[PDB]
This record gives sequence, structure tokens and C-alpha cells, in this order.
Amino acid sequence: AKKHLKRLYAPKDWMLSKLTGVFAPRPRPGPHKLRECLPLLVIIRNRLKYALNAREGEMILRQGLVHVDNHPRRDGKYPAGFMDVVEIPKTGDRFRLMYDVKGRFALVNLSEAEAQIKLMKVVNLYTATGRVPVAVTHDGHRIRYPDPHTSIGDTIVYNVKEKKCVDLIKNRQGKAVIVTGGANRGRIGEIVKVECHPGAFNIAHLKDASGAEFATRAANIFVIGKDLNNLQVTVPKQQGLRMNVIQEREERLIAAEARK
Amino acid sequence: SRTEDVRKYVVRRRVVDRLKAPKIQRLITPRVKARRAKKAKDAIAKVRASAAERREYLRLIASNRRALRQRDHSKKHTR
Amino acid sequence: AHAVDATIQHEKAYQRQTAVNENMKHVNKSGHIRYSKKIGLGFKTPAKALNGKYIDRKCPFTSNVVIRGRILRGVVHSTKMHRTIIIRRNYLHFIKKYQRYQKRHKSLAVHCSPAFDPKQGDEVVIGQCRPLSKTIRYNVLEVV
Amino acid sequence: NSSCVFVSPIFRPSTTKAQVMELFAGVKVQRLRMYRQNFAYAYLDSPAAAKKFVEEKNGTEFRGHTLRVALSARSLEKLRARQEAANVVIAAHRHY
Amino acid sequence: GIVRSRLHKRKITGGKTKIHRKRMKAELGRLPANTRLGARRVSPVRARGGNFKIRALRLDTGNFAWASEAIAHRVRLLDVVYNATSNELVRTKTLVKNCIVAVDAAPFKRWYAKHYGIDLDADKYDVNKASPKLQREWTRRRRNHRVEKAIADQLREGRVLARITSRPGQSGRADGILLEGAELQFYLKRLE
RNA sequence: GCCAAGCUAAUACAUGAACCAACCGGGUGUUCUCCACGUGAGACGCCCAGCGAAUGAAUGACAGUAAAACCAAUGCCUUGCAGUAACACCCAGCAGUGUUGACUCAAUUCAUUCCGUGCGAAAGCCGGCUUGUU
RNA sequence: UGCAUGCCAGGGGGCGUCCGUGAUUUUUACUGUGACUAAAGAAGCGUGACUAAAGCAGUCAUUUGACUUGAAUUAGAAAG
Ligand SMILES: [Mg+2]
Ligand SMILES: [Mg+2]
Ligand SMILES: [Mg+2]
Ligand SMILES: [Mg+2]
Ligand SMILES: [Mg+2]
Repeated sequence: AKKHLKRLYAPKDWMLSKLTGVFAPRPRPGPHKLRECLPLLVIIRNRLKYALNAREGEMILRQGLVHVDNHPRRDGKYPAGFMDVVEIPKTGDRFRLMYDVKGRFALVNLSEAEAQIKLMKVVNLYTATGRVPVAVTHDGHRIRYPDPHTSIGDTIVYNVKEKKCVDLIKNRQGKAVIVTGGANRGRIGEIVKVECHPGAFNIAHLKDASGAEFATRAANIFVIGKDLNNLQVTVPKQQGLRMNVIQEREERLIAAEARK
Repeated sequence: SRTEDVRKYVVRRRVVDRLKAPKIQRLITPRVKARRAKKAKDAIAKVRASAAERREYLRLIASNRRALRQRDHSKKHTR
Repeated sequence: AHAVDATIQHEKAYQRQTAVNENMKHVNKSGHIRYSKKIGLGFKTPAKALNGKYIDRKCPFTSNVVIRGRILRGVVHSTKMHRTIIIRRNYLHFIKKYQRYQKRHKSLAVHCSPAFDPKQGDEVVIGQCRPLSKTIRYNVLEVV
Repeated sequence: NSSCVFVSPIFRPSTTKAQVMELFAGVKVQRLRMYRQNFAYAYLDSPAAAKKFVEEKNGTEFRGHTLRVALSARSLEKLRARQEAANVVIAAHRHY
Repeated sequence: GIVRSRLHKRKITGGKTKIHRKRMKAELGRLPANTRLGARRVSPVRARGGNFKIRALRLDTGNFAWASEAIAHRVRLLDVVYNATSNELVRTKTLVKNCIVAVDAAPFKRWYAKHYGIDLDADKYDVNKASPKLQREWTRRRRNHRVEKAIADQLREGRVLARITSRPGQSGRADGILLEGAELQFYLKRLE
């Protein structure tokens, strides 16, 4: 199998410079896919700047100082993907990995009793030996006895500290979702209708708070609340609202001159 | 004989002074005895926890079916 | 329980389905045990598959062959193989430099279950399946 | 509190109606019903009679089985009240 | 070695394929078992992923099922009488899936007496020694089911035809099912 | 590149853990206790009942019409059917409901089989204190 | 752990979901949108590395830190 990862082949969201080195940290198999993850070494070195290089990143990580989903991880190649709770007790950071409107990975700061809650999207349901229903989540968790109303596509809000399910949000029209893939990744909208194409890809049509309509495949949506005004999780600052490119450029020019 | 310490009879070789004595392997101490017995207690506790988890799930499934049975019976009685 | 069907059993080995015990869920209109499943994608199972005598281990309706992948449409070209047909997919290919099209075609070997009886010139709907022979990757799902 | 008593196990296929009355000797039982689920519903005369019947029968061996007894919340007068309501529609069903 | 690739095959155009890679272990084949009748003799084969196949070389016992009764029994294999591939496999007494074999009928006869209280031959099960709770159970079972005539004649003779359902060269076993219905009549004609 | 003989380890190799310790099912006894003069009921005895694998049988639903009698059995009502998930106690709701676009799939029950080519609590190691046959 | 169940009544229509039966059954190209689609490279926004080829940096206070810093957007045949 492949053990290396060239820097040019690494995902662009990692923001690794092409002139710094030839290689990038190859993500180990784990909770999240290689293409849709942020390695722990990248987080501790490039994002938080707690480590100036990989040598100090290994020193921090191999001590167990970094917790993901309330469990220390000593491997810098740990996947650490979407909606993961990362907390450093020695400094008290407690952020959550989310997507901004640009689609880049964002570290949304969390509070106490919010770092205990994680949202998991159900990707498969099956019966284990002994007639035990099991739900597989987007981060690889297997729930031994999910809610009887659970279905593929629904999201389970999960207590990481208590290791139990607290509630279920069903995938239905009118619910608030966040796009986790494609060109619309990081946008937050409300389900209008789902175009069901058997054998093919189901298409979900969404509308954001402003009123703009955008679509994506049904596998890219992630229910996060009953409606846009009620979200079970805290989203980044932009609130999943895509802004016009011309409008954004003018605002940055105005703000920059205002500062000076 | 059994119930007799074996550390006292371990062969020691002296060099010219250090007395070289091998480390005794498979010497099951009370510390090791507690460690072994804890494994069996944990294993039986785990399967009982899952059996209790199955019972609670089955209670939820049965109660939901019972409630629907009681709902339409009351509706038929009030009919 | 039943007598030997001579018109169906001429193969030096007894022809039978593998999903049901025929000499005993799946009972046809003629009061016989016959396995038949419903394929997805909104395709109706033909009545011959439901109520028929033929034994086909490669039929998508009465065997373990499943349909997944591409669904294509073509025109029957040759009907000389046993339970296999050749279909033609005629299309126009665009040449960018000349801004014009040219006529092109492709030929596919498709397994045809004994429930369709297509003729040369007929147009069929085919669905992708596992390799059934050296050149067969599709199964006939409908005849128009 | 109540005059009815729950009695189990009473195996109907292995016993007669009079056979189970032997354990009720000395008590004036009005109505006695036997069920497929190996239990019997008996309606006594007074709440005190029923109460004094369950402090000496719980655990006793009857017909080769330890008896489990407890006061029942079912009431005798409700049965008669519902019976006529059921009885009129039995005759009303004939009228259709 | 033996390969299962299509590189050596002709194209549908009849042209020759110019191979530009060496043979791969992922496309290998192996020599056939050619399992014959005889005292048990198997050889394990380490396969892809570290798993083991059982390449049976000689087999003379198997677990054979009576489908109508929904039971099975371990019986010894007496003979192989028909093969659709070729009669040469019958001549060599080769055991492959779907081949017609003759098995010992004694265990099935014994179970019939225990279940229905019927002696077909009239060790030897004494039906009269059964408890009265069992003889009453015999009456319920007997009324619903009647034995097939063609099966009974075989059971008296001591050998009953059956079809092999397992793959001896892959699993090392010689399981099978008793022939019944039109399938039994089909092969009876072929065997004169 | 190499023999031969002497030692000695294990997380190498081999062997092997009853009671504590449950729920559930199938097959049986010329076993007894009761009912009826056998779709009888209940105890006790015996044979098996784990994961995975093999063959066979059955499940893996329904969704193209409205009411009456009769016989047998059994439920209840009382001494004739209103009406009611199912189940002959010890569990009066301890799955009547897996999934897919689609399955001979997931999983469950029954019968038989596994013979080296599966299945230890590594019969393992290290820490803390409070220093503990839980 | 019935710790459960019901409490406007009604008829009549309006819908969601799944299945069955029925149109002497209508596609393809084109075109408009939308979805999906690694970087590097190309186009391009912002940014006085002294300029530039570049790079994705840095900037501002003077701080035990702000900017909840930035790293925008495009095109990329054909087929699907
Ligand atoms: Mg698919
Ligand atoms: Mg040791
Ligand atoms: Mg080992
Ligand atoms: Mg189903
Ligand atoms: Mg289904």
C-alpha cells in the first residue's frame, strides 16, 4: 500500500506551501476519509502554531496532551475530520472542526457542555449478530442500539463523554442542513425538496437564509437543526451565508483603508 | 515443595563483588493474582451490561407497540 | 410431486432454479413454485418470468443476476446466438476542428432471457450486470 | 380495599372447577373464573374476607404448586354493569 | 504459473494481444483437486488474505439432506453413478458438485422409524418400545405426510440416489441432498 | 559458508482454566403427579442448544369484493359471541416491524456437519496510591 | 415501571408515503440553468518581499495581544 503523500497531492485545505517540503503527513486510516480530513500534526503546527515544526508536534502529541472526542491521540497522522471536538486541557482551547462558507476547515470555539455534544450523520444501518440494530456514522462510529426511528441520512446528536445518544434529527424538508462536499461546501440552508433518482444520485434542493437557491447531491447534506433559527451546533462566523464576490472585495478594500 | 518461596534457592554466581542472580519468570505474586482475577470479573460484567442494554431496547420496542394498541382501542371504545 | 417436463429438460443435466426447491413465497399463477424477484429502477417483471416454464440462470428476473450501473438503449442487430443478442448504439460524434458530426456505432453482446423474443430491428433497454461471458456485460430489461 | 383476588397457578386442563374450590373452603366466593394463562379470578363476599385470605395463602402449595395470591383491582359490580350493555347488543344484533 | 487473465485470449476481432506486463500473483489459478472416492484425505491451501481452502483429494462420507423432511444425516458414499460433464468422471469415481451419487440409506430409515413409527424394511429401532406420548405424536405426523413411492423403494434396497451440493475441491466436504420429484425421475431414465 | 555437544528465557511454541454465570429453543423417558375416558396439562430425568464456516428446510411482509351458516377444537361471556396484540404460570408488550432502486444479502429458528485448515482472560507487561483473596 | 392509553363530535374534501391495475403511451440532437469534477500550471482579487521574476503572505497597536487576520473567484474539450 501507499505510505507517503506528496505535498502537491495533499488536499488544498491543509494550506501547506509547495516550496516548504516535498512530503505532507499521510493520514492514517481512521474515523474520516483521507481526502476529507485534517491531520492532527497539521492542526497542532500549522493551525494553532503550538509547535514550530513536526518535532515539537510529536512532542506535544505523543504526550497525550491533545484530545479528540474526549480521548487522547498520540498519532499526528490521525484523520480528525468534520465535526470533531478537539480540546487541549493544558491550555483549555476546546474547538470543533467545521467548514466555513469558502469550504475551508474552520476551528469553531466551543464552550463547556458544548464540547460534550457531537453530531453524527447516519450512513448505514444493519443488523448485527443476535438481532442487534447498528447504525454506522460519518465518523466511523457504530451505535449498538440507535433510536428506533433512525434512518439513513438522519443525524444523531451524541454525548462523547457519556458515550450515548441524546436525540435524533430526521432528514426531511424544512430542516436546516450544512453542505459537507462539492462546490457548495460550508453553506447552510433549508431543505426544499429532494429529487429522488433510484440507482443514480439523489439531488437535494436547498435555500439559505438570504433566499438564494442552491443544490447538491443528497450525500453532501448534513442536518444540524430543526430550522435555520434553531441549530443544535454552533457554526462559524459567516453562518453559512455565501457572499457575493464583488461585494466581498469592496468591503475588504473599504475596511483596509478604514484601519489605516 | 509448594507454598515455599523460591527466591532463596536461586543460583547466584559471583564475579571479582557482584552476585549475579537470574530474574525469576512465571513468579505469580499476589499483585499478579489480582490482575488475573480482575480480567474474569470484567468479562462477566461486560456481557451482563449488554444483556441489560438489550432488555431496555426490547422494552422500548414493546412499549411503543403497546401504546399504539391502546390508542386505537380507546378510539374504538369512544366510537 | 410433478412429472418431467420434456420440452424444458433436454440438457444432459436437470435444469432447475437454485433459489427455491421446485419439488416441495414464490408461487406462480399456474400453481407452481417459481422464484422471481423484482428488479429496481422502476422496471416491471414480464408476465412470462412470473408465470413461465423456462429455466435461465442468467435471467435478471428469475436468477441471482442483479442490475446495477448504466442503463442503455439500443437496436437489435443479430439474433443468431442462443439466449444472446447483439445490439447497435448509433450516435453522432463531433469533430471540433471541422465543427461537424460523423456517424458512429458500437456493438454490444447482451444476454436475452427467454421472456422477450426480440426480432432484428427491435429496440431494447439493457442494464449492466456482472460479466456473464467473455463479451457479455448487459442484460435485456425491456423490449419496445 | 377490594373483594377480588388474583390466584395463580391454577391449571385448568388438569383440574375441575370444584377441585379449585377446595382451597376456597371456609370462604364464601360469589364468582370464580378460570383462564388459559394458568390463573383464576375469584370475587369474594367482603373486603375483610379477601384480605384475611391473602395473608395465609401466599406461598402455600396447592395441587403440587406454590400459590401466588394478591388483591385484584377488578370489581364485581362493573362486570354486571357491562354485561347488560353487552347483553342488549347481543339481542340488538339479532334485530339486524 | 496458471493464470486466469484474458491477455492470452484472442480479441473479438481475432487479433493477437501484445502483452506488456509479466504474470501477476493476483491472477493465478491452481491445479484441480480431482477428488475421488476413498478414505478421507485433504490438503489445506493457503489463499489470498491468509485464509485456507480445503482441497479434498479423497472422500467417502458426507452430510446429506432429505429436503422434504427438512433433516440431514452423515452417511457413507457408496458409488457415483452419473455425471453431466462426462461419463469418464463416473468411471474414475470423481466427486464434484452436482454429480449423482449413491449413499447409505440406513440412517434415513432409522430416523423415519423414530419420527413416524413406520418400519420400511418390514440398530433396528423398536417402535413398540416407544412411550405413549411418542405414539400419539406419531399419529399427528403421519396424517399430514405420505412418503414418496420412489424414495421408499430405494430405502428398502439400502442405497438412495443423491446430488452433491458442496464443492469438494474448495471446502473439502461432500454434502448433498436426496433426489426427489421430477429430478429423481429425470436421472432414473438416464441410468437406464 | 558451515556442523556436533552442553546450558538458559518469552508477548517464541504448546497446553489449559469447573463453580461463581443468566436469557432462549429443539429432541426424548414405556418417569411420576392431575384432568378427560386424549390437538390433555404440570413437574423431574436424559440428549443437545456460543462466535464463525458447510449443506438442507423455513422466515426476510401486506397492499384487486361484501355478508351468513354447519362440524371439530379452543378462547372468552354466563350457568350465547361482546371483543380482544400474541403467549397454558413463575416476563399478564423481554421485536407481530433489518436494509436497498434491487438481493439467494443482513439477521433469526430447525436438522446435521467442522477433526486442522479458526476462536486464551496471551498462564503477558508497566504504573500509581489508599497499598487493596472485588 | 399500565409510571401506559383517550378527552370536540361529525361528515365532506385537500394532501404526503408505499403497492396493484389502466393512455392506439415518446424520445435524440440543440439550447438555458443546476450538480459532480486533485494540486502544480493558465486567468485573476488582495498584498510596496526595496522593484521585479516570485511567494501566500502578513498588517496594526505595543503588547504578556488585536485583525474573531488573510490565502477571493474563474476557465479547463468530449462523454456521463
Ligand atoms: Mg449503488
Ligand atoms: Mg514474566
Ligand atoms: Mg503468540
Ligand atoms: Mg423486510
Ligand atoms: Mg425486501
